[PDB]
Amino acid sequence: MTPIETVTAFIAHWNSGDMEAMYDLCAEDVVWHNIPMEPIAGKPAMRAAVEGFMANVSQCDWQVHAIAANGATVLTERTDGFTFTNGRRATIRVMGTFECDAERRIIAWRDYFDMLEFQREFAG
Ligand SMILES: CCCC(CCC)C(N)=O
Repeated sequence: MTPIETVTAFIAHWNSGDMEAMYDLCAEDVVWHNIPMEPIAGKPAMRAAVEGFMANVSQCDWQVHAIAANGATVLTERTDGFTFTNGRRATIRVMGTFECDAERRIIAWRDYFDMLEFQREFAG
């Protein structure tokens, strides 16, 4: 699987809610770093963080506007949409850098966005 195909599939798994397929595309030592926050180091810690972030989320609808790769690094421009438990929807504009390991799994995922845009929507 090429890096672009891997990241494309990763996003599709978020969108379908196939969380295990999502994790399976990641290295065991994946670092998930939402840039304004502390990095999350390793798949076990990623599972716990995802559980927290998804607690009040019923569905994801993440749209890739642009994607480009340079070797093992894949860059994205996205709008990440969510539907919350009560049916409210929100979107956050984000760019992400993904790095793939020697096994072509995601070993780093760094997302860049405005913390205020995030806090507005994930408050309450
Ligand atoms: C980009 C800001 C929010 C993050 C974390 C999941 C809630 C995302 N990937 O959309």
